[PDB]
Amino acid sequence: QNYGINLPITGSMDTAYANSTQEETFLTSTLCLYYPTEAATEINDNSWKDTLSQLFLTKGWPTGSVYFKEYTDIASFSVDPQLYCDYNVVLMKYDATLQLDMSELADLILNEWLCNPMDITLYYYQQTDEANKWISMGSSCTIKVCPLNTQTLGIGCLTTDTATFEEVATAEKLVITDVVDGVNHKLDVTTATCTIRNCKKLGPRENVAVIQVGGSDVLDITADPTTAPQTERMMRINWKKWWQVFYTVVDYVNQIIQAMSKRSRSLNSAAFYYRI
Amino acid sequence: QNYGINLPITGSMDTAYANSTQEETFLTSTLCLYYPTEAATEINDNSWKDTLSQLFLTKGWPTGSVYFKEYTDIASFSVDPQLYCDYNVVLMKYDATLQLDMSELADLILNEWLCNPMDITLYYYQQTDEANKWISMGSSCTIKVCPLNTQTLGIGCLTTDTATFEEVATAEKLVITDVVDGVNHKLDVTTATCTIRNCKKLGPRENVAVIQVGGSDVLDITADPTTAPQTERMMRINWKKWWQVFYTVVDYVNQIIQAMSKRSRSLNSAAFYYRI
Amino acid sequence: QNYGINLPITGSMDTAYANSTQEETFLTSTLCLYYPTEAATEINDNSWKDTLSQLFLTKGWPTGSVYFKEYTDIASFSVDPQLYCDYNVVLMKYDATLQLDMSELADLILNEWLCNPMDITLYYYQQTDEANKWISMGSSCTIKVCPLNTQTLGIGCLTTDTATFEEVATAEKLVITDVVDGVNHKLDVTTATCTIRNCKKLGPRENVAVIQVGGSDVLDITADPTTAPQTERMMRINWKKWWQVFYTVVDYVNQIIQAMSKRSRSLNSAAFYYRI
Amino acid sequence: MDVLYSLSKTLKDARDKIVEGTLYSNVSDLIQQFNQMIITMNGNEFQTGGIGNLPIRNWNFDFGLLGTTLLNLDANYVETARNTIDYFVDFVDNVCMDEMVRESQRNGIAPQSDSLRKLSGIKFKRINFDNSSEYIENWNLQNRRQRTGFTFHKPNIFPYSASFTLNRSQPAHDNLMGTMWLNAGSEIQVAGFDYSCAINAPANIQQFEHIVQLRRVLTTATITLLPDAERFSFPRVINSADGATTWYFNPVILRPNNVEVEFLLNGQIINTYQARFGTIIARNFDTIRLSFQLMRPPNMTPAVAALFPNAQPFEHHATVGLTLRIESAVCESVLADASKTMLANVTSVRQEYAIPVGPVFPPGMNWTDLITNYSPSREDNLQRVFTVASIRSMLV
Ligand SMILES: *[C@@H]1O[C@H](CO)[C@@H](O)[C@H](O)[C@H]1NC(C)=O
Ligand SMILES: *[C@@H]1O[C@H](CO)[C@@H](O)[C@H](O)[C@H]1NC(C)=O
Ligand SMILES: *[C@@H]1O[C@H](CO)[C@@H](O)[C@H](O)[C@H]1NC(C)=O
Ligand SMILES: [Ca+2]
Ligand SMILES: [Ca+2]
Ligand SMILES: [Ca+2]
Ligand SMILES: [Ca+2]
Ligand SMILES: [Ca+2]
Ligand SMILES: [Ca+2]
Ligand SMILES: [Ca+2]
Ligand SMILES: [Ca+2]
Ligand SMILES: [Ca+2]
Ligand SMILES: [Ca+2]
Ligand SMILES: [Ca+2]
Ligand SMILES: [Ca+2]
Ligand SMILES: [Cl-]
Ligand SMILES: [Zn+2]
Repeated sequence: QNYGINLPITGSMDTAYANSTQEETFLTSTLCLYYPTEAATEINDNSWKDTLSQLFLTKGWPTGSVYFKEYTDIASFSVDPQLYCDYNVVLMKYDATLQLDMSELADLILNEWLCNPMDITLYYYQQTDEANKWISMGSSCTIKVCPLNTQTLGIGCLTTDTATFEEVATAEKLVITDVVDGVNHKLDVTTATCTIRNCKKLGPRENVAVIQVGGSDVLDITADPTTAPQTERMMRINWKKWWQVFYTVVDYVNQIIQAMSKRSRSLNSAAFYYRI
Repeated sequence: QNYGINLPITGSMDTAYANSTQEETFLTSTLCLYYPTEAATEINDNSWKDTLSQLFLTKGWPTGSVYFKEYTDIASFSVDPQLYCDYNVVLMKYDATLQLDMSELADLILNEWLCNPMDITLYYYQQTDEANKWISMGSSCTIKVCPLNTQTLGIGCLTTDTATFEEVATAEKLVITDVVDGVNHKLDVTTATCTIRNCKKLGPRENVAVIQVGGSDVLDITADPTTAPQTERMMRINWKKWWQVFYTVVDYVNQIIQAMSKRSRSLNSAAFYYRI
Repeated sequence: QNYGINLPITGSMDTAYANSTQEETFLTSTLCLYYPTEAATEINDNSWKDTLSQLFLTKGWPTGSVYFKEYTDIASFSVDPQLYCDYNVVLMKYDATLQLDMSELADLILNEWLCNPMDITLYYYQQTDEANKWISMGSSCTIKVCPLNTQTLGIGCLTTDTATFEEVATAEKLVITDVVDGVNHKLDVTTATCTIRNCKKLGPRENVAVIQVGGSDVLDITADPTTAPQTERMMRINWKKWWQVFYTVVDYVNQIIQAMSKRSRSLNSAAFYYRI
Repeated sequence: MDVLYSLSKTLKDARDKIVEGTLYSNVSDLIQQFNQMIITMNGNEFQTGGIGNLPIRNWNFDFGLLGTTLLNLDANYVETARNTIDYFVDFVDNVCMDEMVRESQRNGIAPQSDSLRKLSGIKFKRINFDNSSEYIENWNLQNRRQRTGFTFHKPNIFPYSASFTLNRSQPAHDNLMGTMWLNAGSEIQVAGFDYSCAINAPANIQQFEHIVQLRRVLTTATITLLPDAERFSFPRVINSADGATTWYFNPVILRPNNVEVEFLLNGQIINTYQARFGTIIARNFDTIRLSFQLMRPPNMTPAVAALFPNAQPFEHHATVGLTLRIESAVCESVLADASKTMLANVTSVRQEYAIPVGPVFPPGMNWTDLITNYSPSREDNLQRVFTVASIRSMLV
């Protein structure tokens, strides 16, 4: 495939449509439903996974295809999220106090990322392009940035005295930092508690859809202030009970998968591609 | 004259636009305004209805054609609201805690529903297609559902023990239940307290507009997660004083009515289709 | 540019060989060396990493491109090893008592495995084809399997009694289970201690080479009894001093890298095939 | 062919000029030619064939000569002439139809029907006179290895093809770069689309190229070139190359940049037009090379900047189009065109009599297949049948 990636593909605009491949897609794929712990707590049933699997089977998914992964909350799930199967549907409970954290998690799991290690103890770092960010995650991230000049002298911050650096995060389980491009920055990070990587946004992630439970349209998966795209994979629903949410997810699974594309799944479940 | 038969219409271009019919409609149609009680409490005037009627008369509506209907809150208004005017405008106050109830009310009044009776004690029920929902209304609806399998046996529930059922509504005054299609469900509902009906969404209801007073775009009048359509009949206004709200409503009644159309289901062309 | 589509390549003879790309690859790529702790213990020097970096720099690798990752022993290294460099060379000490564990580690890192989750509590599992195996990893994996018949009844085992199951692993930190294909197995695994996954062997992993230090040819990276392929990525060296081992590795890094290829999956072309 | 054309021409002249009351001096030479034709054809038995549903017809010629002693033609003379002319015209029409429905893999240029083979004998060569029609003129030139010329208004030179090529694509078909084109009869509507609007392209420019290889060389061609392809300027839902899925096209049209139309002959650039639109002349060419560019506008008003973000999703897709229309041309070979009726006549005759598919032409005389594989044998057969059809159209 690779040697012919840089080759044209020609198609006639009168080629008959193939039959629906949705049945074959379900019979050969695997679905993961990521829900918060409060969902299973409020459902208060131990066999609900079996019921949901049977309902999915009624909807065409063979038994064994659908998987259910639990996460405590948005913050914990953001610590190196793992996307396991072909189709990942993430139910994210909305909280008006965690808009930026929801935005960061959606940005991380709805886009492809190519990350490299950042030895902040040794080297200064730059964000070369608008697609370049610094993604840091772990138990607690606290990132302090000191912009430098051509002579390495910090601007509004002494290089030695970290206390005069500029705070961009505090005790974050995940943060995507965006500094001015072309300026070398000295970084102070709680490396013992969390890891920071220099990442590049390759493009969208088709196998991951995020359903925001309750709330309003608040996700901003792009750092650009002028753009706040609402892609087809960013759903939003209103809720009073979680059984209704899960029935809505099952009943409209065809529509949800339609909003997602195949071949986007990676061998590894990691949220980014790491190069060291 | 030919009722019950769909005859194609074969108009042409260059027929020339007719004059504005807005004045004639205002002369021959009635307008109902639905507002919460707190609106009248804040206005605190015993002649405000008469003044609004006069102001509407400045806009073309004959005196006695505009009606002012009052409701306590959203929950009370969601108790089988009857909208009988030619044009209905519902001033609905926003509440972050009642997002789903707001959405359900809007879905119930902004759309046409063909509803048939449900006897949960006698029959099991399934939702045939994506337009089929279960709408329950009354003093307090508590719906518990037991999905069944092809062996008419409960899935994660016992058909004889309603405690094992799955709760989708609690103390609701209006709830729209969407379950997985093609599955028979046993239903336990507080029939003495409220009534449930099997309802098919025929399409939009054009004579009803909803003006959300304050808040953000939170309404979702479609059960599809992938779709959250904001039709032209859903207005949103930021507010501090109800007098300003009513002055805005009267001053843009032209625009409000333009966003609406005469109820198709309640005119002679709908004779022997469902009503009138 | 055309990702996800396999375009044929139609090269010709007499196109003339290009110059050696070895120097460019060494300049632009990174090399990870994985060695056991006892290697560093026997070397007993605090600058040996720097000396090896310099010696590699004599062979063309820029300084800071060769990394030295350490692992305690094979069992600890078999706990989801993450090999992230462009080229990975694993110095694996031979132990006559750990032949199968060595084989399993090599099979896991010398091959590509597309893994999807397994929920033994919820579903029964079968291995569809000869490329499907069950890979379990963690602190301690104890897997017991109950084959089922077409009547979903255990064969030589009771689905309700796990003591009658058949043990295929015990206290393993990595194990690859091959069961009879086309048979549903109930599984009892120490899910709290280790995780299991349904993994399909896609093919070779080319950026990982394994140098067996001492011993004989005992590796078997294929479950087929009839095949025991010794690929060019499986070196064997007789040793007495670890310094000699590392000098041999650095002096023949040309040969070692020639035996390897850039990971076909981890490059831009594989975009929308599995990664990147 | 020349004898059949001469028969048709003599009959047409007789129908047009032998009219009541006309001076005999208006028709003296015509009457001599007509009488020579009668003398040559008298006593000869002809058969038009039973191929397909075309009926077998037998033709016998025993006619008296037209008179000469009148000064002005009267009713009797005109009726006698009309009777003879009607029989001869029916014969010529049937011979033309018989020849039109026939094809030979080898001697496609040589006559195929028995009647036309008999007319190619020496005894009929005396019937031959003025060969002035364009088709018979080119036929005679082609019998002598001379440069032929057929003038076509809107020649049907491009086989139908509504195709697209993607240079950048993904399974999701949301960041695409490629070209769409329709090559209709005399039309080339091409459009290069970039979904990213050349945000990441070097120099903020995306190059698009379209090559149309004509199956025959066109000369003295007039071409209208316009800077927009209206056919690919509205939203479309388009099948993928394999047909396994559909993708969404939502073009926003930008002015094509660095427009260069090259007209090439045998790989050599004969004509070149840069940034030219309207009427242009391509004097001799067999290949068209349209190169254009989508240039990202460096200065954008807020709405334009809103259309084109710096990254995905791309909801508005930049498109630059060209339209090429050959109004007139000259070709050494026969072609269908918007003005003549030769292809229509041959196809109509073949369809009316249920002529089974032969070894030369495609089934149903489909023009797209015929021009896609316009081989020398097909060229010979097609010129033969088109010349016969032109001869027949003189009378029918
Ligand atoms: C597609 O559907 C058609 C119509 O039902 C059926 O005849 C055909 O076999 C199906 N499969 C393929 C590969 O076309
Ligand atoms: C329509 O409006 C025009 C101009 O507003 C007016 O002159 C005319 O009388 C009205 N009625 C008709 C039937 O045209
Ligand atoms: C390739 O190698 C040859 C001989 O080693 C050298 O002369 C030449 O410059 C190199 N580069 C290219 C592009 O041929
Ligand atoms: Ca955060
Ligand atoms: Ca500072
Ligand atoms: Ca930046
Ligand atoms: Ca933004
Ligand atoms: Ca409610
Ligand atoms: Ca239950
Ligand atoms: Ca339903
Ligand atoms: Ca919705
Ligand atoms: Ca083992
Ligand atoms: Ca047993
Ligand atoms: Ca097996
Ligand atoms: Ca083997
Ligand atoms: Cl024309
Ligand atoms: Zn495609």
